[PDB]
Amino acid sequence: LCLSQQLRMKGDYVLGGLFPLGEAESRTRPSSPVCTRFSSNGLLWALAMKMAVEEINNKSDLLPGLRLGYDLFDTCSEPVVAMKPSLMFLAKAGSRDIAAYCNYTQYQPRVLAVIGPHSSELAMVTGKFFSFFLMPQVSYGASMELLSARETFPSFFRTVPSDRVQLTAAAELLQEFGWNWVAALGSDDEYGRQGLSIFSALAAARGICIAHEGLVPLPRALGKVQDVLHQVNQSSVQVVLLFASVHAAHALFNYSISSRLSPKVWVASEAWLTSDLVMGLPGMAQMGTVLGFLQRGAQLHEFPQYVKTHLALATDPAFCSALGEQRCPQCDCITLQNVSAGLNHHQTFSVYAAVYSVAQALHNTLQCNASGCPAQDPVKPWQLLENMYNLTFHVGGLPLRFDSSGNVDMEYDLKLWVWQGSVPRLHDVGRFNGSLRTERLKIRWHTSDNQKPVSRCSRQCQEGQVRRVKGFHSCCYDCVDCEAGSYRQNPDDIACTFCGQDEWSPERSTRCFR
Amino acid sequence: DFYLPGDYLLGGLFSLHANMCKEYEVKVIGYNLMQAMRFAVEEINNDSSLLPGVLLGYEIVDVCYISNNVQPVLYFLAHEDNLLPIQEDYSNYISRVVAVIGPDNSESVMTVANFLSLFLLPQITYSAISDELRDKVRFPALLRTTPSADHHIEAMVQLMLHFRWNWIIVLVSSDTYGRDNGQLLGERVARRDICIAFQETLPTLQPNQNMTSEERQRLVTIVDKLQQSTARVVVVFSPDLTLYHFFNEVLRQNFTGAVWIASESWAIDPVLHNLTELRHLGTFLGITIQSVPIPGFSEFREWLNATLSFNTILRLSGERVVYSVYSAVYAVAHALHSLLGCDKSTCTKRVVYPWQLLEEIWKVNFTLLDHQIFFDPQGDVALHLEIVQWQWDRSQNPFQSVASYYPLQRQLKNIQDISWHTINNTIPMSMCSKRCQSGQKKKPVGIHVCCFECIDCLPGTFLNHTEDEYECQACPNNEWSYQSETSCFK
Repeated sequence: LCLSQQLRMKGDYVLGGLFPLGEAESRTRPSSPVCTRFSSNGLLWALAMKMAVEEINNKSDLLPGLRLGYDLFDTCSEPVVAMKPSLMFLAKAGSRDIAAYCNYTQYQPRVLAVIGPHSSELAMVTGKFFSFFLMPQVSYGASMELLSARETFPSFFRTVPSDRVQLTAAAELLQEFGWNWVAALGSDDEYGRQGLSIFSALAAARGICIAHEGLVPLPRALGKVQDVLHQVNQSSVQVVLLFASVHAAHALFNYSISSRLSPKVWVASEAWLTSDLVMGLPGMAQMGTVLGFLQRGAQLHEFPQYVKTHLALATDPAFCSALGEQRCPQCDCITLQNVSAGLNHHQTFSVYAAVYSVAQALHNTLQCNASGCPAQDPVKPWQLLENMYNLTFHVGGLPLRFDSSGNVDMEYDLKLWVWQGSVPRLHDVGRFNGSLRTERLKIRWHTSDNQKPVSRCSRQCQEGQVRRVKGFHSCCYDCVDCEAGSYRQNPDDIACTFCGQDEWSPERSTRCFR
Repeated sequence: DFYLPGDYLLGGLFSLHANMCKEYEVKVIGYNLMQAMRFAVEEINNDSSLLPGVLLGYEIVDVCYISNNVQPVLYFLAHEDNLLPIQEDYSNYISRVVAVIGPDNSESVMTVANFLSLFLLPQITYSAISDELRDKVRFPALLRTTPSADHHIEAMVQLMLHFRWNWIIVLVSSDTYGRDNGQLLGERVARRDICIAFQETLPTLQPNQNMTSEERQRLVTIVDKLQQSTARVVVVFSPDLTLYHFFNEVLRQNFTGAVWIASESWAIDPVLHNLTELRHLGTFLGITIQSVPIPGFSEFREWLNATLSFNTILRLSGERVVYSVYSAVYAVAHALHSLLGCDKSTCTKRVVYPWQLLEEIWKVNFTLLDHQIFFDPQGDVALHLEIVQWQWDRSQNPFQSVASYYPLQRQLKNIQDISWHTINNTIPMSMCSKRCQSGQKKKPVGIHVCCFECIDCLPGTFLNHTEDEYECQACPNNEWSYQSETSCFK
């Protein structure tokens, strides 16, 4: 194939890209590492961006008379290798040097925007470096709530919903179904830590508060996993929230099935709600119910045909000759089976939307009209940043808008696991726009009589009882009434002094009478 | 004062203003730290046995806390005329500087390291503690001259073991500092038979601002929860410039009686120390770095407006972090001396690529003011820690030593006398459940192991403490026993 030669097309305005094309299988010299192993997802996403750019060029209304271009690059999911092309994007056009100045407005970057990485870890590293120059950056996968701050990431936009909306929806589901007593568990990555940090506040501001807050260890080549479940089993909770990555969830469920753990309602994140690894574990049907939230979006319906057509064209000897007229040297030898596994991924739309958004922003900033468009000097990268906040760009007949924080707004669906044999299925019971709308007659719980499980506490001990405070933040109380053998001398002081010989007092006695 | 030519140059990043870069309140800590660096450079130049002939210069730049982080690094990495080549092998790139004395805050340290890794340019930090900085795969060219946070937590736990305290409250700020430190302390406590009553997050505020009713309600609820529990030892992981409102609220009510175990952030701070009304809340203990006198420093320093204002304070304190900068400069000097192969009176001069200094730096060994300077495999030097109590009489220092900590042993030693706040200088007490009588068993209550109830055994039973203490055994055979008897009387 001749794919590795179609990652650069000249144009009046050139976009840039960063995709995880390759994977890598001790530093003694200042040299760039080398990756060789091939991954199909990166190539599919690169081809999605290419499709988007060609679609824009073919049309007439958008950027009439101007032709775009791109410059794709590899990250290898490693900051050291991802920094170099990032340093190249910001350079004096036509040269191989970068200059040191005091501020922007003295640079002439050779690109106009960047379609950022898929990983949040690399997003954080590259966003800081780009924010110095105010180079707009749009990411298609990074979903972290730390990246919404506008004091550290002024020029960052993302086309994937943040992690706050999912947790808010989970909190509202918990509050509506009547579940004050819960247990929150998260993974040992940054993912889980930030998830717990958000959820604790979201819950404490709504009447829910947690019995235990723990971190499930990662499978980094088992003893601690025992401790976490002991604490959960020691609080009488019938609901557990699991905001973890796929491997931690797999380990947790493997251990739980290996032993005998009681059924419980599990609230999932988007990582392991649809992972074949978890769904295929034997015995999982005896663990209980599993709910969650999944986003709603379109899906490109010409991408599968596009990939076939372009691979077939690449096979043509004539094209390679003309094409001549390597970032990824290992993608010139792949076949259709090596990519057939993922020709229905749901992030091609994200890449496509990011490209369309930058295109529309440029259209507006140029004061392009419909067919001709005004003569002016080139637009600098920091001039699109004013037309990108509050921008309503149409992609595939679905209006979208950025916000002040830089995020887009998307809806959600509530998924439930229903078993028909040994194959679980995903059904719908609700929707989440800004307020939850659930359906309750379409749920088959794991209990004997198909009745809603109960996990509740008591926030106010009635007069005539002692109260022992419980909870990880001291919210609820365990009420106990002293027998006909003592008084209730004080509301506090959890202890009952015994009546006197001359006195007499029944149960629920404030004082003993003579 | 921010430049000196020489054969080989060093970089420096200190936070002179932190509150363009010339728009905030001055910070004197940055100034005396920079003075420490300059003093070290001049002293090395004066001596005629460390480096003969090879002069040494510096190049300092401000950072304005986490504001300015990209320009200084791009400035340090530039041949000359301010242009930096981009290529695929920097093994022959003679940069402007040869090493960086990294910034103060952890986030800035990570941001600068993520850049300097490509070129393997040695970088030494002097005040940033976080276990994430020990991952030598992500950060292959970073070293540190202060201990990490696990040692601070160990000092806390051993202080809590020496005096019998197993019922404590933990408060944390809403940032990475507080979150990580609280999680680490919880993990440590879980293995030492100590309990945590509850945990709470302090709302993030700043001095010189107005708050909403919601934040005031949050503070009120937190203090009300504090003044209902039986635990009387509070550990606070948070930075200064957030605790003023909290302590004002606590003073508004009458919450009296507690041991406030501070952390490095506000262990030594004057502004919060000057709130005179604090004296009647309880003992105040903190964890800091032991101070090493530096012969002949005030001569170089005194010889600007803020420095004179607290010159009394900068005399009482401020010597707690300058040794770090001193040691880092000397370590770079000795690494260079070993690399160049110089001798007592002969030197050679040569090309020195930055990635070569790192190998020599890793293996230095020497003595500076009676403290050995060698790096452990994760890039640390073991310096003793300390525990300080806040004394309010103005005669002597306002931070008096009470104990010493030895990192290479994990032990508290040489514990002196502490003036408590109780009636007759008795040790404050914090326990969940009182000890049982003789012969009575344990009745567990709640979820914490350290909380329990006492119960008396009935006749026909005996309690063998050597065996299950939660249930007494039935006196077998013809042996007999009655209430509260561990021995039978056949």
